Amino acid sequence: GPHSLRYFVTAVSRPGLGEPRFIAVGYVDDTQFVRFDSDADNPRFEPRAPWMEQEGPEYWEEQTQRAKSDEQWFRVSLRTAQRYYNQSKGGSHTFQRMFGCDVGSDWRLLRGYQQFAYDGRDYIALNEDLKTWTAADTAALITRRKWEQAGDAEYYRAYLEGECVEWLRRYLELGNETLLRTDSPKAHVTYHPRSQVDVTLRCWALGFYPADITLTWQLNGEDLQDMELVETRPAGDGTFQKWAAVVVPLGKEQNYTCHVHHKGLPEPLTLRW
Amino acid sequence: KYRQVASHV
Amino acid sequence: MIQKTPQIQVYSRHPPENGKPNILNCYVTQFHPPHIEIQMLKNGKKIPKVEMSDMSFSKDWSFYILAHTEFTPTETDTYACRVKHDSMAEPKTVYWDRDM
Repeated sequence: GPHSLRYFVTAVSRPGLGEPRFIAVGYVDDTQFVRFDSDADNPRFEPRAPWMEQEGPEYWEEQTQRAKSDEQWFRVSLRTAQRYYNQSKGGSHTFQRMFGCDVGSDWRLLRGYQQFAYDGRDYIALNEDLKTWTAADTAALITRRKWEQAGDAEYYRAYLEGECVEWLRRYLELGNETLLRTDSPKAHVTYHPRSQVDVTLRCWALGFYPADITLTWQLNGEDLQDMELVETRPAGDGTFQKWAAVVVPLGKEQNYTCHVHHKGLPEPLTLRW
Repeated sequence: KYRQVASHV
Repeated sequence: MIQKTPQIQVYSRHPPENGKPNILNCYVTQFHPPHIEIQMLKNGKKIPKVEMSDMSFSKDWSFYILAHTEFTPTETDTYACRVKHDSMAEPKTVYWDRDM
């Protein structure tokens, strides 16, 4: 079945107050496994899941060194972006990068990512062909041309195809117990008085992994009037939670049904009050 | 594994 | 450049039971820029040991973070999360509700 390795990296400039803060976080599927945070006295790349802890010093050394190279790159990029955009000096700005690989059942690279944002907006991104770049604007075009001259795409492609998938594979091995689990949601419906005419029904899905789920209300088996659907959220114990609420006329509660689709469900649930 | 950016912007 | 207002949910790890220890989460998402101040309060007083996850961001570039602390729900204790962010012309306080 499908899996992903992804890194999320951010530098924020703090002018007059020090060097930009630089953080990189690594995820395998929905699970965080590593970080580097420049805010430390002796910043090192660091484990963030139990199953990474037995990686030897050569792992953390190498990764540290690569994170620190990127730190310097991000400082240069912040300065350059500000120049290319004609922005007033001072001001805090952010540069972000998101990168990694997806695999299917396949263990051949299904998709690779190398994308960047300045101040929270697309700056440049490697397209799905892993050969060409989309520049978000006139500024990022300068960068694209420079990355074209250097042949950066092919270099990233070798990473995406080779080392990225190779290390995802190792990580799934190390974390196989946790990373490979399917926790199916426990769902129920709660009833809350609203007014002499109506009530709220809240459909919950609790304790599920991975995060992806579809949770919905129907009225007479047709889809579905306003519904409140909260953003999927961490329980903090490696499972997720979600609910969807609908305001219903008193005496027609039995008309409405909640539906939950999730990988760990043999058959999608239907709940009714 | 983390891979640093190859070339400057 | 464009500021994004944090969306906040305050909620317990397990369904809350009066008198039983539990974890209170304050999940703050979809904000920009990344500088944010997040406190959690019991009956209007700051809770001292509050853990924050590392900050990360979504596919859409927007930042998110989880604050969590221990709590014990009771009939009369109230809990809240208070967030300050430059997108907001004042701090936003969200009160924990049992029925979320």
